[PDB]
Amino acid sequence: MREIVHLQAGQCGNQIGAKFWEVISDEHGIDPTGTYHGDSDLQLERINVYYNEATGGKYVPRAVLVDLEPGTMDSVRSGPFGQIFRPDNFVFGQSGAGNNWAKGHYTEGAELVDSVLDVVRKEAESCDCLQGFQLTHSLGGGTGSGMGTLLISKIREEYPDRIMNTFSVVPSPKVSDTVVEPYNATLSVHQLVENTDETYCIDNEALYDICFRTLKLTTPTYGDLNHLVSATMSGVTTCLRFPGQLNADLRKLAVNMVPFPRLHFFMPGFAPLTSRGSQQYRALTVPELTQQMFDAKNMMAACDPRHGRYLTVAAVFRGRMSMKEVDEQMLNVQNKNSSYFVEWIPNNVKTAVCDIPPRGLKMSATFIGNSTAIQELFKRISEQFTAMFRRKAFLHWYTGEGMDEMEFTEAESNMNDLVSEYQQYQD
Amino acid sequence: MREIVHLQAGQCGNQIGAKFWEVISDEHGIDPTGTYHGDSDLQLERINVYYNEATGGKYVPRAVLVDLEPGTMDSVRSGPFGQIFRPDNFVFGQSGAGNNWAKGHYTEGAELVDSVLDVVRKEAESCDCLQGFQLTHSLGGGTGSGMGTLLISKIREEYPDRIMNTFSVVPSPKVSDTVVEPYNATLSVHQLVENTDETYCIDNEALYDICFRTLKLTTPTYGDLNHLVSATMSGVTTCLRFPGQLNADLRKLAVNMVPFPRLHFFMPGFAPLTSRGSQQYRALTVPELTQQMFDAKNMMAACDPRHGRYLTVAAVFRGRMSMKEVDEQMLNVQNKNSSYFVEWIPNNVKTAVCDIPPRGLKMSATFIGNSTAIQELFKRISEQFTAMFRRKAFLHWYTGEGMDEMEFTEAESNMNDLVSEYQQYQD
Amino acid sequence: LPSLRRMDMDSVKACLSDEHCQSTTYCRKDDFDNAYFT
Amino acid sequence: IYRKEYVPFPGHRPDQISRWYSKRTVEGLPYKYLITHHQEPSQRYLISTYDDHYNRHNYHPGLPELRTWNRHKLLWLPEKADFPLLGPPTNYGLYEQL
Amino acid sequence: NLYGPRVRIGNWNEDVYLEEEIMKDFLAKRDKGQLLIQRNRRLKENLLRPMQLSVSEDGYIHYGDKVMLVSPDHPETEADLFLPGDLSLCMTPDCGLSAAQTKIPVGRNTFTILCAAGEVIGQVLRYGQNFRLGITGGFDDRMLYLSSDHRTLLKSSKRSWLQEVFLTHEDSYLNCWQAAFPHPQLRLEYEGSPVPANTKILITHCHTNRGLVAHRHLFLRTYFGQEAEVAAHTYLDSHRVEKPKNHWMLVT
Amino acid sequence: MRECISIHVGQAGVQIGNACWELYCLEHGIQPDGQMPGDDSFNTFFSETGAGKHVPRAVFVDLEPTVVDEVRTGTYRQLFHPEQLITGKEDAANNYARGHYTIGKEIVDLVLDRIRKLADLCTGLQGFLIFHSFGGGTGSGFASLLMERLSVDYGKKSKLEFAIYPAPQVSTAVVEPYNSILTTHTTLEHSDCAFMVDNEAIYDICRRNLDIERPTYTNLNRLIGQIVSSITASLRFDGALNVDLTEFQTNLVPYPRIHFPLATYAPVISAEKAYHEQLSVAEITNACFEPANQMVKCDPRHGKYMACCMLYRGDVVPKDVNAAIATIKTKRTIQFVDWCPTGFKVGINYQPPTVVPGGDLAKVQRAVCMLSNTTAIAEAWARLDHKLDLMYAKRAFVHWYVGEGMEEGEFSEAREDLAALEKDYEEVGVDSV
Amino acid sequence: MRECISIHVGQAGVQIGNACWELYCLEHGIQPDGQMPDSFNTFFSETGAGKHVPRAVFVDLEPTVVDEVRTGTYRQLFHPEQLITGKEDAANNYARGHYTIGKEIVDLVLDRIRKLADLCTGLQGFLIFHSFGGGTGSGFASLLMERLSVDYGKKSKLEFAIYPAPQVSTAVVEPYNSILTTHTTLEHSDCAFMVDNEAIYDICRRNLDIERPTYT
Ligand SMILES: Nc1nc2c(ncn2[C@@H]2O[C@H](COP(=O)(O)OP(=O)(O)OP(=O)(O)O)[C@@H](O)[C@H]2O)c(=O)[nH]1
Ligand SMILES: Nc1nc2c(ncn2[C@@H]2O[C@H](COP(=O)(O)OP(=O)(O)OP(=O)(O)O)[C@@H](O)[C@H]2O)c(=O)[nH]1
Ligand SMILES: Nc1nc2c(ncn2[C@@H]2O[C@H](COP(=O)(O)OP(=O)(O)O)[C@@H](O)[C@H]2O)c(=O)[nH]1
Ligand SMILES: Nc1nc2c(ncn2[C@@H]2O[C@H](COP(=O)(O)OP(=O)(O)O)[C@@H](O)[C@H]2O)c(=O)[nH]1
Ligand SMILES: [Mg+2]
Ligand SMILES: [Mg+2]
Repeated sequence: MREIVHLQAGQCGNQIGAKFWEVISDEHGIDPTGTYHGDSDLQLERINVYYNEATGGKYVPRAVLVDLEPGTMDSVRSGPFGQIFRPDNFVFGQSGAGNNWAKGHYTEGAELVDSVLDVVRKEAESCDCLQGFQLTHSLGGGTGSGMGTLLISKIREEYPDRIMNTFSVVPSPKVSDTVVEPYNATLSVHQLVENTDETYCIDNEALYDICFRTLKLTTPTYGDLNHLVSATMSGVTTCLRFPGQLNADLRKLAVNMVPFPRLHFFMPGFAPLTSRGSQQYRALTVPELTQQMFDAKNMMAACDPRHGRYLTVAAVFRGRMSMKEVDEQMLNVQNKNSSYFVEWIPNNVKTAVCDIPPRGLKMSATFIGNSTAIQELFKRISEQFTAMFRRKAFLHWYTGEGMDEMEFTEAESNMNDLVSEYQQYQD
Repeated sequence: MREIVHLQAGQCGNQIGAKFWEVISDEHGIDPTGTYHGDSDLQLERINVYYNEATGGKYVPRAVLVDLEPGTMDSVRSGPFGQIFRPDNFVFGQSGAGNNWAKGHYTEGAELVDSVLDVVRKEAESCDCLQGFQLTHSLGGGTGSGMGTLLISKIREEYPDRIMNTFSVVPSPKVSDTVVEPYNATLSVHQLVENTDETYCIDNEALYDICFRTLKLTTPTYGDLNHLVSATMSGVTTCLRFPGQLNADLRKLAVNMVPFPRLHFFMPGFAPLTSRGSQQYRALTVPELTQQMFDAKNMMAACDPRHGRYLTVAAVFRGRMSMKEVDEQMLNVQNKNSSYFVEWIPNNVKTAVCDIPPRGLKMSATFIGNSTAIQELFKRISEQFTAMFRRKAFLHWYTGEGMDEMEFTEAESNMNDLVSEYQQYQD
Repeated sequence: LPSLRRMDMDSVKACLSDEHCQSTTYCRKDDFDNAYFT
Repeated sequence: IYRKEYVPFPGHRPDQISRWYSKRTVEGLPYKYLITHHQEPSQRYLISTYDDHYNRHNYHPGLPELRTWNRHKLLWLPEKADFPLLGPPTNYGLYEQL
Repeated sequence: NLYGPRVRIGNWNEDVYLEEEIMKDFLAKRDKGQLLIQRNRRLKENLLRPMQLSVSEDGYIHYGDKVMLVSPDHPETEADLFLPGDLSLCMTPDCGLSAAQTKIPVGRNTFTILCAAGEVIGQVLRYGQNFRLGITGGFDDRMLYLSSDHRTLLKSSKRSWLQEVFLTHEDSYLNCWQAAFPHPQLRLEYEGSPVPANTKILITHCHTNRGLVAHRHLFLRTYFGQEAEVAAHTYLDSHRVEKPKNHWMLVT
Repeated sequence: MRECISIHVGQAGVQIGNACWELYCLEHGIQPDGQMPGDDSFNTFFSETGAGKHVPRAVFVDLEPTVVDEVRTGTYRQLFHPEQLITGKEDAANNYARGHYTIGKEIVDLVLDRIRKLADLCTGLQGFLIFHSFGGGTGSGFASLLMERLSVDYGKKSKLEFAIYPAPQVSTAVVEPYNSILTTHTTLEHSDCAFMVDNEAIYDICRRNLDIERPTYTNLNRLIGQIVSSITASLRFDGALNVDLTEFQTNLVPYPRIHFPLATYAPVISAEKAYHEQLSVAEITNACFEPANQMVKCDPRHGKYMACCMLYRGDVVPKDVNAAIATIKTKRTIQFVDWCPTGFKVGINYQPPTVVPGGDLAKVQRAVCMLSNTTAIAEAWARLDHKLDLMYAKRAFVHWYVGEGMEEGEFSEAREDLAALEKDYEEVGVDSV
Repeated sequence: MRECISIHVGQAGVQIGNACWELYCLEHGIQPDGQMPDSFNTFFSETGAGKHVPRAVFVDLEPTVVDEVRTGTYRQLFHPEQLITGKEDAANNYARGHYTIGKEIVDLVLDRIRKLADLCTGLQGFLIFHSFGGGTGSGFASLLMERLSVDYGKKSKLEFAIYPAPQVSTAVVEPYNSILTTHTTLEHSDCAFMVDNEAIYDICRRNLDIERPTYT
């Protein structure tokens, strides 16, 4: 009996999780007033994983919403499912961060984490058997990347046996949106390396490529990008909530996907994605799901896996299919281009099958990939870091709060050795 | 034929008796209007043990209900069998006892005995051959512990050769609902040992443990514990009313059970109790009732029998059954673990078989056991007393009501020597 | 229903919980009763 | 302040029904749902052993007159004291007499 | 964290077992049609069945007309608690009598004027002539009767302690009533006269000489709610005239 | 038929009794005009007339002619008896001497007569409820005279208090330590139990729990009325474990001079957040022991608990109460005295608390009120000790007191009795071995 | 006289036992609820209520499949107490299911196994249904085998274990468990029949004309 505590840091994490609860409340058939009015009684089998019970049978999510500004709280309380959230879970500061890891991590961020943990600890202690923690945040900012990492490095010692899950928005390759985002990204992922069992890297430029090429949506607002992130966000914790042929919770996807504890940076992917003008021309067969999830154009990370080697691969399927087609397809896509998988590990594909598809799809699939292509994402952040740091530019906004050169050198050294150990274990 | 006079003292005694008379009226086929709707003459031959025959074929119980506050007696009169009781047998005062043994024994509980004793003499002078008296109360209050013990003393003074039975609900060790509970328990035990022939010890938390771990109820309340206590109580007078192959009335359960007159404190038990899940998948036989009747977790008193030693043991079986395995099983349970039976008495198990089981059951059995592990239940009461009496805590609510300071010392010394008397028979 | 920024505006003024949007609303109980979705 | 706060409230009847639920949940389950095992009638087991073994002469019109040996249970199964005619209750006319 | 009765958490299987078997018992009781909602609905619908009182073609009431026993509205205030008014005599299954705040023929309200001596049906009722009041019982065409007896230490009224009135199946002179004119000096002249139908008259028990009285200050709380209590006591004013509460009207 | 007579003394008394009797009228079907349109035993607080009109069995007494008189021209002007609202022409004006010796004995005859006319109708009169404040003149002077007369005239009967203790660092007056200490000098020998409440503790729990700022006195009188209603709930309704007024007295105070338990209310939640929480018995009991949700500004971790009288309310099950208590007893941050092994009293009532429209609490389903006496109240008496020590060495504000009947020498006796009370509180909280 | 007790361990064991006991109920005259409208004594034991309860023990750490059995079409046939269920999963780890999470439920399953042997007179077999690649069937089955060899001795226990296949593979850490449980069990069992799923895929799709078979 397993339960997940979901954490939301900053503007990006607040919007992403406010969309996630929108996609979960209709999977479990929950009204905006909190009442359950779903289709089948299978939805109330494992509602405990994401929902508490209020008076009168209402269901409220087990989510903690944090920031240092009340503007995003005003945005998420004015959304569709704003009144289902717990009002005591809206913890906010009076002054913002504004793209500073130092003030979001040391002084203003640390002035709020006591009030955050006074709710998080109560929620975890009310749980009967809590299984893991979930965090939605962005590394390129100041309130998510600082206060979320401080929360990660404060709950890890309190609950050292649980599962840390992170939903990180890594900076995009082609176009940036903050000039100090290499600094915050490097510091955030330096904290992320040693206090997290698995991270799920998401890039917005790859999502633009998906929403323009695959879905033919030529005005991709942030709502559809949040759709895409949130769909694979719910497609990974599906065997907990619904029965199937082969089940897999977050710990089962941990053991088969992180061999060595510093190599736990993945890339996601959601299989059934077709444009409205290509709907009737696409057969709904399990081979087509396998083709679309295993192409490099359905990756939320801006990394081509042609260069690197897939160490281990996860694939969780929803809907009604035979195990023979899933097994045959995945064994044969391993066997055809066997030069893109490591030969030291004999078999690399993890299989899980759940019996309930999302509401409206015949069947679905979800890709998680450990590869030696994520270190390429870390290289360019390292080059931007050393380019910005060798001239000591944009640095006086950090050392005026408590930083020094030693943390920056330690973080750069950590990314250098992480790239080195990613390279050592490809060949 | 041998009539039994029922006495109820206090809220706990009134509710237990209210739940007891409905079981007795169920097994004798009496409807809430008082008439007979059963279908055997076995339910009509010895109905005069508990019921008098009123006009028009209706039966009124031979019970006296005694209380000092009218709150719970309104609920008794709103019981499902509330109209079968005689209105003249309802004796109740207007001022409460205030959880005080002293005022409920001398001040507020002694001017109301002039009517209770008149009622008791009235309904015990119409019976042909009176066997004895039956009392249910709680030692941790002010009505049952205070007034009930005075009732016991006066009844023993006026009827010296009858049988005085007592189902006392002693204070539980872990959970308690009254601070001055040890004072009342200490002042009631001393008057219990001077005027009772048999006394059954029932602990509320042992009943809760039975309901939680055997019946597997998620919400066990006071009615279920009252049902268990009443099912035990009806299983000790079964040979009075129904025939059998080996009869045993209350006196046969005395002479075979108390060797020394100060040792008349038992711990009861009920054999066929199971949850609703496993109720259809078990078979009622002798080796299933005797396996869990001697079990440590099926006792109504919170004393582990593996600590102590069984002095002498009683088991009254009901329903159509064989006489060989009822001897074979209780010889094997005596010879396998011979360290828990004292050795200066060769046989220790008393066997009685009736052939009319309780309604809804094929067969059932009742356990009466005198052990040296019952002194654990008095050592902690004496420890709490000597922790409280040495500081004169809450003593002006006892001293100012007409009690001397030496009564506490005399009662505590009497119970301490009762405890030390049980210690001689263990090693 | 009241926005958080409005709640802070109302907290800046000294409203004695009878003009505040915390404890008072213009919708009556019938507005809450028929506020379902199915 | 008094005439603004202490205003009469029209159409405010009290809650007189949740206390019924609170009393009924502490009354407890009836005896059918706690001790009755095999959904059993209140007419079945009302037979004396004397009345079965002498009055009806071990009647039971469903046992074989000769017992038979089994392969699984290594006893001659049909036990004439184990299947004791859970049938007509013991009557002799005390009901009609009374 | 405690959840609700649809989700598999903690102990759930035993609650499912108990819920399913309680459902089975309730469904068996429903199919047999012995639920107390169903028994109460049938008893209520028997009690409230629409009856048709008989019209009076000549303005008088005869023997065998289905009639009513209503109490006129009085403005007098003996006591400061009061049932509003226009009370009709009704049978209450506590057999039981009570005055009720209704004025439509509902089946528990309609009485049939029966004969005591050798009087054929259709013969006009007269002042000082004995008659019996009959009502239909539950699930049977057996006539109950309005009857009263002397007041003992064991048989009296419910909330007042005066002479009782009940319904019974026994036929005797406890069964009889007679109608009297309310005006006391015009009583002996108005003896052989026929009774006009809807007129304020006085009804006395022939064996006890006590008039029917509906106590308006004694409220009887039944399933229909807030009815009065009727007994048999002859009240008088200081001018040797009966109270307004003793009077009764026969509605066609 | 087990009725209680309420006595409200002073401005605090009438302003608390307004909210109390409004909640009493709301929890039954009582209209403000006294008219009613199974277990509702309202006869313990409302009498009955021939017209079904229910009048409260309470007296509203105050020496100032404003607050009681303004009750007579409001919503509830038809509810109270006209002669049960005693008012005076000249107030005490922050003077224990004035309301105890000059205005007291001169008006006490009418109050005693009205209590006697209320008491002859009683059949099973259980006790008296006295509402007053320590810092006032009427509520400290005339209340204690009422104590003296009630005790000499009724003898062995319960007398329960809901007294407003002075807040430790904030206050509305300056001569209030004099009045408070002088009235405690004559309360200890003539009281039975004194449930203690403050004002600034209720300010803190209004700020941090109901999420309101700037509350008025009615906004605290609602909570005080909730506490009073839950305390006397078991006498008007039924329950599994009913607790009357005598159980507050025979199960809470170990010695006849320790009668000061602190009060607190557990589910203090606002209507914008109430329906998002699971208000079960575990978190309604753990919140009742917290150092921030008490009606007296004092930290119970400074002292040791003597007895706890938990009164429960609503759809509560006794197994949950026992589990919640067993959770409490395993906490080492919360201590008990060694001579009290059990240390708890549990009362269960079925009727959930009725909400008042226009209030600030919600339609909750469960409620807990606690009454616990703790050695940490000796910290509260030390501040009044030091304040009278500061104000009495210079003989400030004494010429007002000695000109109204009393002498200089009674401040000395009040000082001696409070020093003795501090000695008793210090001596109780020690060990035996 | 020849009663057998089946021990289904893991998701593979429970899903095998569902089909196995469907076949057993079909072979004899056993209704899906357990009623019968005398060869069944080696698999089914009668009670006093007329039911034919199975002589099987269903265990799994992760509750979902046993919960599915509890709410399936065979709910009234199985005892509520032969379905032993933990809270945490096995997480594809031999270490967890053998040392940390597997040693707090071994007492109840051993008590149920000892309880099952009381109604039987001629027990001579134990059947173990588990998988070598998972966590429950590799960790918890091994420790149960050690305890069964300790407290019963010479009763023959035979295992029908699902082995890894050369081409198909569900998991990655599967060779570790497949070596470890066959190192532990090797001295504590009597006969071990091996099965791999690719073989039965081949058998179904050649010997029959069936295409895309499932696990059932
Ligand atoms: N918490 C709270 N405190 C109150 C309330 N009403 C009065 N008080 C306090 O009680 C103290 C005593 O004031 P009063 O009751 O007016 O004094 P009094 O009884 O009128 O005596 P005099 O002023 O001399 O007439 C004040 O200082 C207030 O702090 C109330 O409604 N709630
Ligand atoms: N033939 C067959 N094999 C199965 C079936 N179900 C599961 N398996 C095999 O079981 C293996 C993994 O399941 P488990 O051994 O139960 O792994 P686990 O960690 O113990 O999973 P849980 O038992 O749920 O805790 C897979 O490699 C499958 O090959 C089935 O129904 N039929
Ligand atoms: N996909 C996605 N990205 C977002 C969303 N909101 C913000 N971002 C990204 O967040 C980055 C800026 O981070 P920001 O939230 O302003 O920093 P923070 O406020 O300190 O957490 C930009 O590069 C955006 O692409 C969203 O709803 N969806
Ligand atoms: N088992 C059981 N215990 C009860 C019942 N009624 C009360 N008690 C327990 O008895 C203890 C004290 O009972 P009390 O109220 O003092 O009875 P009193 O002597 O009549 O006042 C409480 O802790 C209750 O838990 C009952 O009907 N059954
Ligand atoms: Mg004043
Ligand atoms: Mg599982």
